[PDB]
Amino acid sequence: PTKIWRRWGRKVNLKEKRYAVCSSIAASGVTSLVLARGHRISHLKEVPLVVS
Amino acid sequence: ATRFKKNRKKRGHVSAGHGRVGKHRKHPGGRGKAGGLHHMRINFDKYHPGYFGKVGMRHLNLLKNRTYCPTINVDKLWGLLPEEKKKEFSENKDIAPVIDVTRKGYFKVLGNGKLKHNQPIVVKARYFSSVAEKKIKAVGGQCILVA
Amino acid sequence: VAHNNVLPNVHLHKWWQRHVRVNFSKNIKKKKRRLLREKRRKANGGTPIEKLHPIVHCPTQRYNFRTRLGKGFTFEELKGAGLTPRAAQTIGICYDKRRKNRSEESLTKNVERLLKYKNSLVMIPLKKNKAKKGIGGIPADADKNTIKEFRNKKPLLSIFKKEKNTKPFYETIEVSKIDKEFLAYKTLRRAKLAERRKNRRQQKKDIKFKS
Amino acid sequence: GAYKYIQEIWKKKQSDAMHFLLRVRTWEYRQLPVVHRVSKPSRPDKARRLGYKAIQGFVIYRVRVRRGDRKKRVKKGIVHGKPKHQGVHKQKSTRNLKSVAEGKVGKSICGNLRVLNSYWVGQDAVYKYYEVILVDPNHNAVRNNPKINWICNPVHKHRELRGLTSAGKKYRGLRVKGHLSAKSRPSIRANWKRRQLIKLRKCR
Amino acid sequence: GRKSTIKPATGIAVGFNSGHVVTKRNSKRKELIKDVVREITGFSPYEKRIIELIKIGTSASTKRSLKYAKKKLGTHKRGKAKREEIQKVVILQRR
RNA sequence: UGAUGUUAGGAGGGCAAAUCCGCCGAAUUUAAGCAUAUAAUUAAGCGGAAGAAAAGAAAAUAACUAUGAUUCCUUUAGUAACGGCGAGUGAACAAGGACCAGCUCAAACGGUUAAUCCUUCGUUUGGUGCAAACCUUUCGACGGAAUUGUCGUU
RNA sequence: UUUUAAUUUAUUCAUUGGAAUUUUUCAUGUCGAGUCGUGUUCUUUGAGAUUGGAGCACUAAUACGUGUGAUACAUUUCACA
RNA sequence: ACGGACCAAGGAGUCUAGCAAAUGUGCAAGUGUAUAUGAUUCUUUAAACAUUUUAUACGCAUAAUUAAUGU
Ligand SMILES: [Mg+2]
Ligand SMILES: [Mg+2]
Ligand SMILES: [Mg+2]
Ligand SMILES: [Mg+2]
Ligand SMILES: [Mg+2]
Ligand SMILES: [Mg+2]
Ligand SMILES: [Mg+2]
Ligand SMILES: [Mg+2]
Ligand SMILES: [Mg+2]
Ligand SMILES: [Mg+2]
Ligand SMILES: [Mg+2]
Ligand SMILES: [Mg+2]
Ligand SMILES: [Mg+2]
Ligand SMILES: [Mg+2]
Ligand SMILES: [Mg+2]
Ligand SMILES: [Mg+2]
Ligand SMILES: [Mg+2]
Ligand SMILES: [Mg+2]
Ligand SMILES: [Mg+2]
Ligand SMILES: [Mg+2]
Ligand SMILES: [Mg+2]
Ligand SMILES: [Mg+2]
Ligand SMILES: [Mg+2]
Ligand SMILES: [Mg+2]
Repeated sequence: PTKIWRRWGRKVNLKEKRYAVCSSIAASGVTSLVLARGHRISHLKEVPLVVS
Repeated sequence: ATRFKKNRKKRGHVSAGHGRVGKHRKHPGGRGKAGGLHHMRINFDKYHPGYFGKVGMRHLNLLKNRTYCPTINVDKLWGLLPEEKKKEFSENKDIAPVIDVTRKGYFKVLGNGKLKHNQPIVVKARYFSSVAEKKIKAVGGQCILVA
Repeated sequence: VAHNNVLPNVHLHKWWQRHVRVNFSKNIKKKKRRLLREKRRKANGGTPIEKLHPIVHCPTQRYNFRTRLGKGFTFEELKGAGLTPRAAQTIGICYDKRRKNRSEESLTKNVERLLKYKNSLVMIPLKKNKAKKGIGGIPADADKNTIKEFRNKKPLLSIFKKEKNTKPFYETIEVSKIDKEFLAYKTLRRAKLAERRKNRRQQKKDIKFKS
Repeated sequence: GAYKYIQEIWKKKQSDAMHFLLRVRTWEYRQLPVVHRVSKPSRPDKARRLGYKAIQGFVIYRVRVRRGDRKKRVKKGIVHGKPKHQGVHKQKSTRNLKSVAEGKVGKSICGNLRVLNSYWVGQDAVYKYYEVILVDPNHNAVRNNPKINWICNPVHKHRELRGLTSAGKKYRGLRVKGHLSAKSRPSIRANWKRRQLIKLRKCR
Repeated sequence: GRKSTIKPATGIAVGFNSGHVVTKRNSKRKELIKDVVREITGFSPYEKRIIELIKIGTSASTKRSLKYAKKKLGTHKRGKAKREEIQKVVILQRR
């Protein structure tokens, strides 16, 4: 019988979390990778795309 | 994750990997640490030799905060200083550093390793060993006792 | 047991399932606690919800170099600031009737703390627009202009926190001042070898003084 | 005052005067019922030290309790169990005889009132004698007095069956502090339960 | 170990008078009641036995008095104090 | 001083239990058998309360440069210690946090005057409601309790 | 519709009681008893020449006293309450 | 030698604690932000983000050995 003291969550190291966020921002700046995720950006000019 | 467990590979086999002739029964040798000294003797003796019996005096109410004492050797003693600060003392020759190790969490200075030749240093602490104090004296330093 | 393993030790032999407790609401409860102590502040109407505590040392050779907050000033420390134990309670000042001052350093430290606190508060009259002197060491009341122009500042809560240690761990000395004829290890060992008879002589001094 | 002299006299109990007085007092208590009311405290100085006051709603009762040990309740003295549990004739009770005296009058006879304290008035080979102070929580004399009307609040019902009198404090272990009574607060069972607990993080 | 109240500490960790070097910082009604009560109550039986043993006046009787008091009260200290008090009483009665 | 009273005014009794307080009290099981030990200061049994209960303002720690009523969380620590020293069992002080609060009798002192308290019967001020009702109010009279001790000071 | 923070406004007159420190003095009081404690028996605890509780027998001192400082004693020093 | 007249649905190495070996990842004489607190966090969010405006909470590691005073 299922119990409520099954270990539901996990603990994650802080440095690995930060590293992953950093590596995920960097991937947001490559045109090829963004296209391969399913976004239709064939008419964009720059992939970082800063706006005023 | 149940996806990767070993029991799923035996799922069409009869005995689940435990054997036709010797079954998987429940406690066929005792419970916990049961048979030590009778029929588990060989395991106990070759893996945990000094297990049985008692030796020594009793100490009835310990209070471990009375004897707490972390230590440090003389090797790590110039390394408590920043490198640019370490550079300045090795250049000038009429000044020496005075280091208080209790402010860093150490209580007793211990005497393994080699201090730099002809580089005086003054060290404050609560306890010293004989060899450490001799090594500090030899290069031209001094030990100081604090409380 | 059969392998090179540590010998088992688990203390699960009673009915352990009846009391197991999983903590599903730790962050919910801290949100609730934060909201309650925030609600108290709006009910105070300007006065802080914290109280002043002294600075004391920790009791053991493991911690004696550290300080922290204690539960209240002593009678002598309050009299050094011209305050009374009863009147002080009506301000955010804690009183401890059983701590003692064995040295001068703690006395002066806590007296300076009390004096600094007593200089940085403005008193609001009991009945509006009726300003009177203090009593029992309480400062005199303030006028409405100062009350108006201090209600718009930010209250300082840093006076309620323990002091922070800034003592350095190295220094510089001149080579000509180093002492060379000092023996630390020998002194340490002769100090231990001498204690028992010195205790005996102190006890005999005590006997002589009593009579 | 007068009370200091009574207090110093009652510290002897083996002088001829006090021996005579005690013998005559204990003779008379046997002829009376097991639970009877007295019109006044027979030891006024001792009653003042406990919370007795001369106010409209304070009353006194006297109880008689039998001495010794009670036998274990098994038919024909036969135990079905291990030899470590076969004992009978020297089983001893957790509660005092003073607490039992308080409970003899506090449960049903005077369920209308509240027990405050009690004190010793004599003994004998068969019985010990006690006098019990009670308070009436519905009289306006106690209900208007600021010093004593804590007793009129319902959380103080049947103190002598929940261990809340002085005699109850004695046998629960609350008269000693520090390293000799380490595991007794806020109660024995609560302390046990706290130490049995397994606490378990969500993330671990 | 022991310290001294005068004479400040030496800044050494071990020994006598050791440690950090902070600056150190430094009825008539009763016997009226006694007389009234005593003439009301008198002495107890074990007190009377101790009194006569003292009144004998030898050293063996003294040791016997100590043992008897120690038995009745159940404590060496207590018994010694009781014998001293009875000795004062016996001395005073002879004057 | 007991008793009596369908005298006037009042209280107790039963139900419910997850959490809480007090008593009483096993064996299965483990030790590869079993008697101490373990299961367990547990299950069953009997009493008593609240929105919480219990605990609580030192006849407490320490041995330091000293802390400072109770409760709970993180650690101390599977440690000091208990045990056919076998199987097994098992706390406290210091440290970091939540919260934070202190008081009354007894005893001492007040006799050109018990100052104190309660029942019943009156009467007197302002508010709120459609009404029903409910706040606030200091004056008196007769009667009783109490010096075998109420109240004030500390 | 609740309940609670600021902000806005007092004034001139009347009486009797209380309370904190500061100066000079005298007075040195009281402080919980068949209770604590000790012996013995049984339980309970990690508590071991016995941790708490209980039954029976004996039974204190007066603050210069009494209790605690984890091994049973005798003579004492010190700290804490 | 034992079970099986037939058909459909159900039906058995899992969960938690504690230790070790193997392997992947991060940092490295250090490493792990405990309980808490903070925030212009607040459908989701019981998640995520932060750390007290020459810097002594605690664990494991950085030093062993002895009944032990200790070294
Ligand atoms: Mg096969
Ligand atoms: Mg098979
Ligand atoms: Mg076979
Ligand atoms: Mg049975
Ligand atoms: Mg029993
Ligand atoms: Mg068996
Ligand atoms: Mg078996
Ligand atoms: Mg069997
Ligand atoms: Mg039950
Ligand atoms: Mg009921
Ligand atoms: Mg309560
Ligand atoms: Mg804890
Ligand atoms: Mg560890
Ligand atoms: Mg034992
Ligand atoms: Mg147990
Ligand atoms: Mg703390
Ligand atoms: Mg009085
Ligand atoms: Mg006292
Ligand atoms: Mg047992
Ligand atoms: Mg101690
Ligand atoms: Mg067969
Ligand atoms: Mg068949
Ligand atoms: Mg199927
Ligand atoms: Mg690994």
